Amino acid sequence: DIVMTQSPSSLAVSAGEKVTMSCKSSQSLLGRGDLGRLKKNALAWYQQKPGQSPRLLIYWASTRESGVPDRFTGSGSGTDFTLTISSVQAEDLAVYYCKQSYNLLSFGAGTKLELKA
Amino acid sequence: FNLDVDSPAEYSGPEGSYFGFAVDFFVPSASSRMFLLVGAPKANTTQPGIVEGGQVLKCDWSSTRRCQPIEFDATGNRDYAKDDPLEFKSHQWFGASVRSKQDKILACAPLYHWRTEMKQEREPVGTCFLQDGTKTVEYAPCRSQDIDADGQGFCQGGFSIDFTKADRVLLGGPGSFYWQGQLISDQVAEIVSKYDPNVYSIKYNNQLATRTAQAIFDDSYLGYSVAVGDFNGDGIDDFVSGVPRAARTLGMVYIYDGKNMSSLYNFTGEQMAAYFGFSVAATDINGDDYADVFIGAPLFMDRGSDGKLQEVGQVSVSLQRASGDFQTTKLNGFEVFARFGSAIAPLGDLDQDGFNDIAIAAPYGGEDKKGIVYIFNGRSTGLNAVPSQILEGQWAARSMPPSFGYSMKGATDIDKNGYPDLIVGAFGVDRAILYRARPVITVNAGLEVYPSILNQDNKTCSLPGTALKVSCFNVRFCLKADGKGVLPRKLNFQVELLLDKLKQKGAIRRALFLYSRSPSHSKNMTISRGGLMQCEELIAYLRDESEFRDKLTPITIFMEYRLDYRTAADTTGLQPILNQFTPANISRQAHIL
Amino acid sequence: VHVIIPTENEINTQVTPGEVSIQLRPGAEANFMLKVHPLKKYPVDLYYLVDVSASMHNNIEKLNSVGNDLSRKMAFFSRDFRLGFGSYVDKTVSPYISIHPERIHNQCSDYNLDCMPPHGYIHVLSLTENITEFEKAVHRQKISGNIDTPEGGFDAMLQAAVCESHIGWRKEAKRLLLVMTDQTSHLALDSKLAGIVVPNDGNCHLKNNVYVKSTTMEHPSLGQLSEKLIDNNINVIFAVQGKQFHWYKDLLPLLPGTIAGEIESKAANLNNLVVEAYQKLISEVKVQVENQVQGIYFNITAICPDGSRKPGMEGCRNVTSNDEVLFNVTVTMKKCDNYAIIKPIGFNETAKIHIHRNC
Amino acid sequence: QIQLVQSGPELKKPGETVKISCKASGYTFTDYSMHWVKQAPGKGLKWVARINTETGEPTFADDFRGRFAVSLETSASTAYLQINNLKNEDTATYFCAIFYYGRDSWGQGTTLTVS
Ligand SMILES: *[C@@H]1O[C@H](CO)[C@@H](O[C@@H]2O[C@H](CO)[C@@H](O[C@@H]3O[C@H](CO[C@H]4O[C@H](CO)[C@@H](O)[C@H](O)[C@@H]4O)[C@@H](O)[C@H](O[C@H]4O[C@H](CO)[C@@H](O)[C@H](O)[C@@H]4O[C@H]4O[C@H](CO)[C@@H](O)[C@H](O)[C@@H]4O)[C@@H]3O)[C@H](O)[C@H]2NC(C)=O)[C@H](O)[C@H]1NC(C)=O
Ligand SMILES: *[C@@H]1O[C@H](CO)[C@@H](O[C@@H]2O[C@H](CO)[C@@H](O)[C@H](O)[C@H]2NC(C)=O)[C@H](O)[C@H]1NC(C)=O
Ligand SMILES: *[C@@H]1O[C@H](CO)[C@@H](O[C@@H]2O[C@H](CO)[C@@H](O)[C@H](O)[C@H]2NC(C)=O)[C@H](O)[C@H]1NC(C)=O
Ligand SMILES: *[C@@H]1O[C@H](CO)[C@@H](O[C@@H]2O[C@H](CO)[C@@H](O)[C@H](O)[C@H]2NC(C)=O)[C@H](O)[C@H]1NC(C)=O
Ligand SMILES: *[C@@H]1O[C@H](CO)[C@@H](O[C@@H]2O[C@H](CO)[C@@H](O)[C@H](O)[C@H]2NC(C)=O)[C@H](O)[C@H]1NC(C)=O
Ligand SMILES: *[C@@H]1O[C@H](CO)[C@@H](O)[C@H](O)[C@H]1NC(C)=O
Ligand SMILES: *[C@@H]1O[C@H](CO)[C@@H](O)[C@H](O)[C@H]1NC(C)=O
Ligand SMILES: *[C@@H]1O[C@H](CO)[C@@H](O)[C@H](O)[C@H]1NC(C)=O
Ligand SMILES: [Ca+2]
Ligand SMILES: [Ca+2]
Ligand SMILES: [Ca+2]
Ligand SMILES: [Ca+2]
Ligand SMILES: [Ca+2]
Ligand SMILES: [Mg+2]
Repeated sequence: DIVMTQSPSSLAVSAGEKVTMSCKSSQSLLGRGDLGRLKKNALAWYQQKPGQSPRLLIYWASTRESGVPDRFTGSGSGTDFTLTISSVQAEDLAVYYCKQSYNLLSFGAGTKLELKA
Repeated sequence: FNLDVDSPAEYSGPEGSYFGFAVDFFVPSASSRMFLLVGAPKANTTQPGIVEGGQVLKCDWSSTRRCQPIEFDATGNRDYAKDDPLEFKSHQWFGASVRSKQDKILACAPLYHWRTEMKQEREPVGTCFLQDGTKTVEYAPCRSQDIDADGQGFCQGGFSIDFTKADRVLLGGPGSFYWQGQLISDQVAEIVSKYDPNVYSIKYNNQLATRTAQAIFDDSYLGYSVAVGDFNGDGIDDFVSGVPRAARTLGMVYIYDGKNMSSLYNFTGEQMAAYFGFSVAATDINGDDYADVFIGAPLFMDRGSDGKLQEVGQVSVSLQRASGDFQTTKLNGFEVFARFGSAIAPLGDLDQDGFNDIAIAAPYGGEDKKGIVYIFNGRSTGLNAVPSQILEGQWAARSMPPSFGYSMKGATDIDKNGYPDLIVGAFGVDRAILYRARPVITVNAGLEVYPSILNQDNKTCSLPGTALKVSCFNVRFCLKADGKGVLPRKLNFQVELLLDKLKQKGAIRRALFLYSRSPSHSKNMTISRGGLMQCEELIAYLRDESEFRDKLTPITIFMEYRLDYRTAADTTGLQPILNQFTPANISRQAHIL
Repeated sequence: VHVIIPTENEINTQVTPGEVSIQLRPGAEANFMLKVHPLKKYPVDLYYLVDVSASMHNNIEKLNSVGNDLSRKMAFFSRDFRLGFGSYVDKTVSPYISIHPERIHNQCSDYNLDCMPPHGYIHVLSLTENITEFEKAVHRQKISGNIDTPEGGFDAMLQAAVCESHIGWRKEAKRLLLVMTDQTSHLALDSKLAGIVVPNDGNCHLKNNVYVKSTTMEHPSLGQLSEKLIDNNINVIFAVQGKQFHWYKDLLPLLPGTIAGEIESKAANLNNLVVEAYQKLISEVKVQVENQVQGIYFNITAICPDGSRKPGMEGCRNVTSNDEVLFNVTVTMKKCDNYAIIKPIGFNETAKIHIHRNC
Repeated sequence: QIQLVQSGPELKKPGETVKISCKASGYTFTDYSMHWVKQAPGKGLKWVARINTETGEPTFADDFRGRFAVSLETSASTAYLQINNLKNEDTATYFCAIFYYGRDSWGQGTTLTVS
């Protein structure tokens, strides 16, 4: 059972800005795969709009899911991962969750984006 | 040419054990008798709970032909915690690789797995058992805290082993660091002294090893095959290591300094997927006091006249020169898909000609893919590319080719005759076959004509019966012979002398021996080896000017000799052979005036 | 000494004469011209042999766009286009895979995605005219994994090429074997590490579409691989995404009849690779002779439409429709002691020559 | 197109048992596990359990034990989450999902309220 810490829980953004949020883990999420040194990170990001089921954006902390706009970039390694949204849109006002799958599956707290006014 | 392949000693093990997979010799400093070491990696042991654990057997030679297991390990799997096994010896392939230095026997199990302390898993780390004196210890240089694929967890230490004349053991562990491979070498004294059966991870102080590098070297399998010899003139045997997938699977052979592991040489193959470096060996093959390098590449494809690729197998040979440079030549195999070069086994100076000789296997060649072993003699110019003797497997495949020649070891004299012998495995049929070298006889064969100047006018002696005068000349010949090892003092030779035989049958022969009026004579000769030349003289004469085709021709005086091969044997029935690099057919010319 | 060219009804459309009979005496030579004339609008059998180890996940998902789009493009190069499908990973033995009871259950450390059990080679879809079945075979394909990066590509290829009755290769077709990967393959002697020292016999070993000798027999050599691919008239196309492409490219000289190209990092050219590879293969015409006749030697030179000459297996390039390539075949006898086969590589038709000796 | 169809809202009393279903379509149901995730009304997501339809064997989170059971009805490509002895803290939306990276899916969620 791996603990995920996600922050900040309340993120102020404005359309066109670069928006960042982070997730940290109690242990390394890096496992052994089909590549020698290029190990995959067992971490994915989801976007959940109010009243909706969540959608997958990023998996293995890098690769984007088909249909995901090229402004959602995930990166990181070990125990420290981030998500950056380039030119954030007013349509990206959703709660973002990070989920680890190194062993027992679990989710982070959730980061809510709201517009600056 | 002198190996006795007519009466070899045949040994066998349990069906399916792959008996004969790996072979070596056991020669204690003071046993007065030698044993063979024959591995059987899939043998069913008596150990409590181990299936196909593998074993090594000590085989006798004098008297009967029987093999018995060596108790390197007489227990089962040790526990780490209650109901939690530490190690998995099942299918460990113990006996897959065996080497011995006089009394010291090193036998490895490359597929041995263990859990590591941190968490449960099954890592193929590999272990070896080293026996000396009356004590046996476990050696496992990769069974440490550097675990997983980026460590030594997948090392398979003991995959390929050899010994250093400095009393060190060289272990190739091709799986280290994502299969980059690692060489680890340590001292026998450290391995035996620093041993504690309650310790899984043991540190040694005089250990040398290679190191991990960039990902571009992944999947190279360094330490796939190892060998030793002096390649820098420091008096210290260095480390030769095959790396079959190196350099974009061209394959490479590396030579590391045996004192500090600094790299000395890099041999690179030319053809992709020829698997250059499959098997490596080193020996002085030309009498230059420098170790020479022999590298197999069993999958090499040789292009024909239309560019068609024939998979035959290739062996690269290079001589070491004093300047530090190598002189490289190439030897190709003879049969398609036989995988020539799969095993290089120096024989030492098997034919006692002053140069070391080498046996090169081609395990899937010959009729029914029984397997072939080619013996190539040495010489001052390097290995002779032309084989002098060819050995073949004597068993049919039962489920797989006998793979005769898969593993071989030479340069050990078992029958004590001065001529080193050769053990060849054929594991596909669970057999091992020992060939012994025959003594070699070099013969000094003289032939002279007195006078060489002969004619129809100079009548000098009379014939028997009717005293007709003829032109006479004497033909002399003589023989001396010896060997370098144990040979019968009395050699039995057959010699035949012919006069003017070098012409079309039906033609008149001009020169006859006067005692019988015949152009031919043979004699039974007994010659003491190392003694005086035994000579004989016959008087020959020319036909007179009434019985001829011509008057002025050359006269060929021809001498042929051979061994009896009935009384020519030692106490075990081993017969000597005449040196096959010398003629036993010689001649002289006399001239008619 | 003579050459007999049969005037009997021929049973070949591309290679003629498909039968030649000659009479030799020691020191004699004889020759003839062999015609090779490629067809347009072939029946084409395309089999997808896909690497399904974990790193291929992001390329496999793009095969779902291949069925209908490729079928449309091939409409201008072929008359009857069929698709098939299968997959491979590696030999299911230590050290290539984990053998721990808990890890083998999931076959990966990723607990989000369900990895399928590892396997050597599995046939999934027989070659068929049904495009929908191809897309479905791909759509439900799960990803697997292993520990070692190199894959059992050559082993899977041999089975795909040899097991004709299971794959459904047509004789009346251009047989294309497409190998999709990003990593290099294992070699015949690599298997020693797993304790496999038993040679690959080159036979077919499928049961319920599953290769069952994968854990007892070693990988095939390149020599064995090219022999079987040519013998079964299969044109191999390699599609490689990584830098490993160059590894495959430089093995092409060792694998006659084989072509290779690159997969883009976005895998946006999967269909373009197949179509372009097909178009290049159809324009390359070369022959080889299988000569089992002792004492007899062959010397074959390609005579090209542009006036050039290319000896042996070099063949001619840029061959089109209504375009013949002539092969000059000379047979020379060195000694007295059967038949030989001369065939274009990658073609279904061959010419058999019977060589008699009057001694 | 992969779809997941869940049952509608449930109004339960304390101590009662609720069976929350999820019907799968558009794919080979028996080849993928199905995951259940709890979304408390105003909190983030918490993973509850997975059922591997290949074998029928469930796995649960360390916290979500005892009161939670998961079972299958493969004959209709569906799965059930059964929550026993419902407590007020069990009020949440329960989602079923497929987590294969290249073929995921979430259902609409079932709303469960406990008196
Ligand atoms: C036979 O052929 C073999 C090759 O198959 C050849 O051995 C190789 O030698 C080269 C050096 O020539 C090794 O490459 C590196 O060498 C440096 C030595 O430092 C000097 O040279 C570098 C330039 O390469 C200069 O910049 C430097 O100032 C010095 O002059 C080592 O320091 C390298 O070590 C790296 O790997 C270590 C792993 O433990 C790391 O700890 C270390 O920090 C280095 O990592 C680097 O790369 C990382 C990315 O992968 C990066 O993150 C790090 O920050 C850092 O930049 C390295 O050894 C090469 O590895 C050798 N290969 C093998 C297989 O041994 C033999 O010499 C040749 N023999 C003969 C007789 O011809
Ligand atoms: C070593 O012993 C094992 C165990 O008996 C042998 O393997 C068995 O072979 C029988 C057929 O004769 C099978 O029915 C069993 O299922 C096999 N068991 C296992 C665990 O594989 C094995 O052949 C023996 N090997 C040798 C060299 O004697
Ligand atoms: C090509 O394959 C598809 C897929 O199997 C066939 O379409 C199916 O037809 C059956 C009836 O036999 C229906 O029950 C399925 O629901 C259909 N599936 C789909 C996805 O439409 C199609 O009939 C086949 N066509 C030919 C000519 O063989
Ligand atoms: C080699 O392939 C060609 C092309 O598929 C075959 O030629 C066709 O054979 C079918 C069946 O008899 C005919 O209906 C077609 O009209 C033929 N095509 C042409 C262009 O004539 C040929 O028969 C195959 N030959 C062998 C020996 O397999
Ligand atoms: C095929 O090759 C033969 C030679 O093997 C060619 O015939 C020779 O032609 C040259 C003139 O260029 C003569 O000097 C030789 O004496 C001929 N030899 C024989 C055996 O006839 C033949 O022309 C070639 N055919 C084609 C189409 O190129
Ligand atoms: C190894 O020893 C030799 C002795 O001749 C020396 O020249 C070389 O520099 C040494 N290498 C290292 C790495 O110490
Ligand atoms: C084939 O013919 C060419 C052209 O005369 C010649 O150069 C080549 O050596 C010949 N090859 C053989 C194998 O006879
Ligand atoms: C040769 O091939 C090229 C394509 O690479 C093509 O454009 C050209 O027309 C061809 N030439 C002939 C004579 O067919
Ligand atoms: Ca040295
Ligand atoms: Ca030398
Ligand atoms: Ca010699
Ligand atoms: Ca001897
Ligand atoms: Ca692999
Ligand atoms: Mg892979």
